[PDB]
Amino acid sequence: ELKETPSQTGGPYVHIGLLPKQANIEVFEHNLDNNLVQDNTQGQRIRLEGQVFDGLGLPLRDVLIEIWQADTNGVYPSQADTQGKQVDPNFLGWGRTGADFGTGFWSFNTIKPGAVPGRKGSTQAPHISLIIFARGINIGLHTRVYFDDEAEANAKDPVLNSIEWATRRQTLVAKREERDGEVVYRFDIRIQGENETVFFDI
Amino acid sequence: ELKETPSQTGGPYVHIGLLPKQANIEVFEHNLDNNLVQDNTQGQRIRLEGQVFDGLGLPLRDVLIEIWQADTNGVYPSQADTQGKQVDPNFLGWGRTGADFGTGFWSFNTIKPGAVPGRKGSTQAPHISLIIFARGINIGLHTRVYFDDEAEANAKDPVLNSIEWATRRQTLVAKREERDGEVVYRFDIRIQGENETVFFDI
Amino acid sequence: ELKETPSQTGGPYVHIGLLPKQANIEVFEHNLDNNLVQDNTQGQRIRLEGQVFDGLGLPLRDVLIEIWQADTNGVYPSQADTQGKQVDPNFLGWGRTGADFGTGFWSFNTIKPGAVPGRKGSTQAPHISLIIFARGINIGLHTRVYFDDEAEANAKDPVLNSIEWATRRQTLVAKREERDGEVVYRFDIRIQGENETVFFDI
Amino acid sequence: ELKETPSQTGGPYVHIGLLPKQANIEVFEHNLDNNLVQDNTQGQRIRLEGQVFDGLGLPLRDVLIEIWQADTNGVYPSQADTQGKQVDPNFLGWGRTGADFGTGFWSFNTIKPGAVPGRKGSTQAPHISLIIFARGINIGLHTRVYFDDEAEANAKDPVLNSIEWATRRQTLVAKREERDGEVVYRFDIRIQGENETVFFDI
Amino acid sequence: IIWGAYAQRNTEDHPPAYAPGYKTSVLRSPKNALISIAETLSEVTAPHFSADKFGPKDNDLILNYAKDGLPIGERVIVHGYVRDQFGRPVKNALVEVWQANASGRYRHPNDQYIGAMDPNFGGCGRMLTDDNGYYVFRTIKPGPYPWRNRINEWRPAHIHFSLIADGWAQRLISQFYFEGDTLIDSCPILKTIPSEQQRRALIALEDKSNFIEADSRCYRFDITLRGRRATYFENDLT
Amino acid sequence: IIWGAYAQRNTEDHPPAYAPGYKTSVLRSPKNALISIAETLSEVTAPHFSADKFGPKDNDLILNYAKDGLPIGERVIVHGYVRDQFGRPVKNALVEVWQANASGRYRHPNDQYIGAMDPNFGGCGRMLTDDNGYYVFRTIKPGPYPWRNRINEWRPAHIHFSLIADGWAQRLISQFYFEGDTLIDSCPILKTIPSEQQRRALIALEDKSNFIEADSRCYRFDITLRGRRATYFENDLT
Amino acid sequence: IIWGAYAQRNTEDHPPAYAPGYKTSVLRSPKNALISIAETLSEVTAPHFSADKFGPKDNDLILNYAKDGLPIGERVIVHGYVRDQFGRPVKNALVEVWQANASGRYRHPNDQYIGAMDPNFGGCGRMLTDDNGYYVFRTIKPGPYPWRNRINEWRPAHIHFSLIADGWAQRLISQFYFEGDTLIDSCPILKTIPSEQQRRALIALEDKSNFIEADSRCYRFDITLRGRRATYFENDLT
Amino acid sequence: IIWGAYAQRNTEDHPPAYAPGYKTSVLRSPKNALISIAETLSEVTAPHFSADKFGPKDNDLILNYAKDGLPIGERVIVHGYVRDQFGRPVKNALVEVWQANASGRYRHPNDQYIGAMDPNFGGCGRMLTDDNGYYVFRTIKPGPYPWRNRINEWRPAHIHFSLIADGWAQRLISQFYFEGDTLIDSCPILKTIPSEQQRRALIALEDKSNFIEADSRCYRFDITLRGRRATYFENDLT
Ligand SMILES: [Fe+3]
Ligand SMILES: [Fe+3]
Ligand SMILES: [Fe+3]
Ligand SMILES: [Fe+3]
Repeated sequence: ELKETPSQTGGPYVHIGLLPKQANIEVFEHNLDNNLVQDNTQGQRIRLEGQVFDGLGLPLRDVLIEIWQADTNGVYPSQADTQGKQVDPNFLGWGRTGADFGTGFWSFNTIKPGAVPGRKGSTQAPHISLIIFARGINIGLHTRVYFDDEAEANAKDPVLNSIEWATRRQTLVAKREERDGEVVYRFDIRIQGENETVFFDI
Repeated sequence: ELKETPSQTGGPYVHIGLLPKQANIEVFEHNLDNNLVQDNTQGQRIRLEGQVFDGLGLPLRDVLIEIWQADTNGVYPSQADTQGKQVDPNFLGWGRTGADFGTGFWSFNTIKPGAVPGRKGSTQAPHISLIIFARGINIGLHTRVYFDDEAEANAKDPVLNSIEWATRRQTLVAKREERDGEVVYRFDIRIQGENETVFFDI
Repeated sequence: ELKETPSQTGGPYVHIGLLPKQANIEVFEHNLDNNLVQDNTQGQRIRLEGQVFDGLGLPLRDVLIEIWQADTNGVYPSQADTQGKQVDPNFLGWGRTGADFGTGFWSFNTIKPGAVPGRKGSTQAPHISLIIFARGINIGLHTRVYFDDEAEANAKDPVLNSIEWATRRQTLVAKREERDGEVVYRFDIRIQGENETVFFDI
Repeated sequence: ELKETPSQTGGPYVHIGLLPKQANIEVFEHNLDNNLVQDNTQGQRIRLEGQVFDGLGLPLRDVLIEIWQADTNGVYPSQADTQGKQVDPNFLGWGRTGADFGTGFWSFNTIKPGAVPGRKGSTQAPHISLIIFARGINIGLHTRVYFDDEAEANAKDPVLNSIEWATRRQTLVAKREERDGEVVYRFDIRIQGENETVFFDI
Repeated sequence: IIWGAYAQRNTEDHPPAYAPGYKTSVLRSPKNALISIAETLSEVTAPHFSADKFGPKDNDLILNYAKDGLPIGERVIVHGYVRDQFGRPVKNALVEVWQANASGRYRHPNDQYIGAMDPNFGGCGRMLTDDNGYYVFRTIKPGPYPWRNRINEWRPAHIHFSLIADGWAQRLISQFYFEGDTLIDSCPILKTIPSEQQRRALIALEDKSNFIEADSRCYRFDITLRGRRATYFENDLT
Repeated sequence: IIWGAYAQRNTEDHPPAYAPGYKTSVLRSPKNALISIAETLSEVTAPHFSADKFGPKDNDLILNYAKDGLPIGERVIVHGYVRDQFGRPVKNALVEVWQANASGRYRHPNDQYIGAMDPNFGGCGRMLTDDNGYYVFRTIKPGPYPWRNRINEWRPAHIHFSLIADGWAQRLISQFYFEGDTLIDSCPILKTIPSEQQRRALIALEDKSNFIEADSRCYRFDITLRGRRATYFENDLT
Repeated sequence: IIWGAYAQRNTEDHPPAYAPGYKTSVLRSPKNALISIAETLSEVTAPHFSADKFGPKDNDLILNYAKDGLPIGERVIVHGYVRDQFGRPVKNALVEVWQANASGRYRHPNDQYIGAMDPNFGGCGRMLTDDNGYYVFRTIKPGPYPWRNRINEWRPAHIHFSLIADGWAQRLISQFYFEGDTLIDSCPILKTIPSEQQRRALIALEDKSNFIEADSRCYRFDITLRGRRATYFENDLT
Repeated sequence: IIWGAYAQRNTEDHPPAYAPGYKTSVLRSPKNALISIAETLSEVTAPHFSADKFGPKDNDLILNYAKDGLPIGERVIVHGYVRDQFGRPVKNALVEVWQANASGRYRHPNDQYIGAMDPNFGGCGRMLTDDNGYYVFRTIKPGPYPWRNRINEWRPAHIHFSLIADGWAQRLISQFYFEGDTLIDSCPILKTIPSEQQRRALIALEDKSNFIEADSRCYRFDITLRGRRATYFENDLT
């Protein structure tokens, strides 16, 4: 048996390799980005946005974020999904973005995911899996984003209920807003300190 | 010379072995508990109660607490007490309790201890020695409970005066209340954080 | 190159795993046993029976025996048989039995095997290969059973003729009897001592 | 923990030290011998006699034998006997003898022992514990002598029944004879070979 | 002989309070250093428990909760000596133990592991050491216990124990393990102890000569408590 | 490829028949040397068993005999590969196993040990290796078993196994043990094997990465059978 | 084959979050312990990227940004295999890399080092592993990079890399170094990894036989991701 | 304290019965294995001998047979302790010894060696151990003894000894040798013991500080007998 290759920080220039357009580098014809909605993608369009804060309460302006989620019917566009259901064919389920260098705001255009089966016949509440990389972070930090308008489903979610400190569950719930008829969920991440966001070992 | 056996946490099921009735196990005819008052015990009856909080401000619902104290005349019911005075014969001086699984409240029924000699001719203020064991605590945490109505004696206590940060001395003073004519001292313990309770290496 | 896994005794409870019905254990729907004759099996039906004796002349009442043999035309029901002839399709060629716990008698219901090719164009006399496992036996003991009514074939058998002590060849010849019109061959095995049965390293 | 001192043979001159009179040496006023009957000893007087044979069937003429047994009521004259019953006060329970240098016959004058409790509420049949030392024997050989007129008790004896080869149990049964009105039990010991006497690891 | 104070606890011989690999310790460990005090009568005294109130099976975990039959599992005797750091026997100390059953299942309301419960096993016992500091109890060897620290964490088989002896300063709760268990090298709880020699002090040793034929195996485990110094000059305790 | 005979069994890699420290072997061992023969079709063939006749729980000792509940004891998975001495996989070989329960008690009429019987455990299983020579079964870890060789003899925890593979010459019955068991060094049965390296070949290894969280531990144990040589010149087998 | 969960990440094989010698980690590390969860479909799935959308020079850092001429610096090929912890190849995984130029200068708005920029070098590439888990890219060896941790801190020459493979749980970003660089022993970032053997797992090895005469040198670097266990009994994932 | 059975004899710590290099053992060794039994009162009891019946010179081999003068040879005192395997003293055990004279000649009818007989030496003694398990006797150091095993076999100087102690199971006869004798390494009788450490346990050590000036040398030799276990649960002996 082999040991996993050890993690190292992404460093402050993580955008050269993962978002070259943000570093002003045009080498690729096709670039990966933060827009998961294609014209024929099914589902409710939402914008997910927020900032990431350090232990002094200041935003990280060099953080890189990725999300992974299921389609509108709760099916992942992955060969490892075993549900036997057809996935939306116009959905990658993944995106990557970087915080703005001046403000620290980050955003994704995506679709609100459908509920996905949990272990042993349970049902998970709708959620997006998110990972954060940046200078100072030695291993990507994993968290999940749930939605405040899915109160009933959240109350029954296996993962949220497995956090024994009930007060910390709320750090994983994004707040629904409606800017111009666009549905926006605000999700701020606090890496350290008061109201520190829950991070998982997955 | 030998080294002391190293400590290990009591773990979350510490009640199976130390308070089997709280775990619903009836193996012993005589059980140890939190009532130190026998019918003929001398002294003022008091109830000592409180909660233990973790670093998030949440109560520990799996903590086990024990107390050790002198009788009403400040004599310990121990062969190692060298005062040459007779101890109350109907007093064990020790008790054990567990926090309630749902609320975290713990309590003891005991007697208010008399003052005990300190080192080098000094006099200690009335106090109860307390130890805390629980999941997450690697070595039992020792503290003492003094009483707020013993202002004069506390001001002169050798141990309280040996804490150089004066502001922390107050964490060891229980507050006297009178519920139904019963005298109750409330003593909350904060293991970590703001207003953290003083713990001793004895 | 690897070394063969070393042998260890089967121990006295070898029936739990190899003949669970003899140990009174019903876990399997289909069980392996000592009857090699199916309704359509071709050939002369015979019963092979006997006892196994230790060095004091006492029967082993905890011995497990297996046999391996060819069909009536001398073809093994094995993919490794290279004769190019069709084997009887209703014949496993193998069976397992245990001695009776009280008497030590063991038995198999089978068919008298046809002659099988020997090395270098020779012909072996009809025989059944037998192995014995038991408490006290560190490695399964291999032997062969020939038949006393096949005098001519035995006289020419390559394996019997390779035993240089001629007197020991007779220990491998079973005696034909006729109980009720049933043909029975009696084969007693003497593990140690006078008239010790020949055992092979195969 | 320490290991037992390893055994070594007694050698051919074992009588110099254990039966000096047999070697013609008068150094001790009081000598140990083969007569366990004192004038007031209680019980039926018997003579136990026999020979010890080697693997060629020849008697050992240099063997030393000792016996250890209970009194007539089955109580050992030992502080380790826990029966709470009074032992015959005129009984040592032990004796030592050597085979005759010319013939190999050995003998003891003793009393027929009463039955002794076995483990877990059982009852042992009357028996004498015997040990043999000699040139060629690296560790004293332990055996027991039972009596043929105690058929019923022998049938129920825990130790005899623990010998799984039933045929060997008879090697431990002495034969009662009546020479001149004297009761004699003949017990021959065969160290090796056919009808080898059972020896125990006690 | 006039007794003085217990020798100082050697903090390097014990786990620290904050041990990040044992996750639950992160929020249950003081941020401030412990305040060391000079001992008084409060610290050098302790309660006395009477032998008369102990039941006959209090130290027999195989029978003290058996109802319809015997518990299932490996029959073992555990024995040893309790002494102080200067090698003196600790007499009449109260020793309490608790453990899981043969499946690694605890009889506790908060334990949901799938390993089977044993209706004839309780899992707790107690006893007083004798005048030589000797103790002996019998039990069923506990099975290893999976738990959530990292997701696939497994405790080696272990028995929890607690001692209340002569001085309150000697109060101690710990756990002991069984010689040869391969999980001992992976346990984050055992790894909170900083030194290898102290981790080995918690391993009970197979005691072959004390096995009882066709009945029970035996493990030997000695415990060392803090010890008192004697005073020959000024007596400042009082 | 034309196959020739199996390579000779290396007698120095196996216990001898007469092994005085294992008492029962004294009267059950031949006085004469074994007679070695050159192999024929009889020795190079073996039966075939069909996958269709195996039940769904034949390799699950935890459930194949459970009636009212689950057996008590340590939940473990055992897996590994069966290969021949030249490293080739042994496909579709019949592997049968049997063992005691968690108390060290066998469900056998002749076992009177006092360790408790488990009404939900049978103790036998079987399976066929796959095309890669892989096998997997699940069971309860057996407890050590006292027996009468010397009066206080104790077997280390062990599982008995048997293989019927491609050639009758490969027929083998043995036993495997569990990494770290201290009784392994004292066992007279394991000591009949003359070499230390062969004694180690019977020890199943803890396989931590394959443990199933909050469920079962896992041990890895590979088995090597005799292997056939290929023929490139005269074919004398027939 | 029915797949179960990925094996647990071994936290002792990775740097801790809080590593004071790497200053930026002090305010960007959680105070709370990570909460371990049992895996679901969310953790065992991951996206698929199509080979059709990759350009012909995406893995050729020497030419993918060259305008007027070739970049200045040492021409090197880097190749290797990506496998999971059980040794199975990781097929079609997305591998992205980025690095400084030959001067140790990054083409990034926030890099003000005085080492010269190279107008013909971009510093990023990507590729998909093949069916054997093999990847190959060509680039200019990066120069060491001074940075402000302590005032005179210098990173050894290194290439940053990222993998998105079969399961989200395998997601990994790290950096690899070049055999023999003396700065490797002084780097505070490499020193966040606790064990020497894991620090060595990030060093690419000179592969002399694969150098291309009068053209390019070659380094070999293999990567190991977490691996999935197979399920043979209950399937609880769903 | 309730005593249980003696611990099992460790057969590997003793010579086997059949030891071909000691020729006489070939026809005087059982072919069958010994049958081990569980102990009863018969095995745990033993006789008591009274101190009153011992003469004043029973432990003085120099004077107990002297008639006209003192025996010729080396004056030596031998002393030591008899304990059980758990280190407890063996009180009032009967210790008997016998040996050859200074010429290596035994006063026995069957000894025809040419070494001279000593009219003032007998060669046997006895004593009871005291409450500390101590014994002391004085004698003439015996000379080595040629004998017919192979034609030129020679025993190292040795003293034969026998113990009857508390339990019949402790019954033991052995021989001890003298530090430095070169014949110890060649003796087939000493070589029946399988382990080197056990062969050394029979060598008496020169005890220089206990030599008596202008009179006698001194050797120290301790003996270990089997020991009893204590019972704390069921008492099955009866
Ligand atoms: Fe960099
Ligand atoms: Fe525990
Ligand atoms: Fe077995
Ligand atoms: Fe001698």
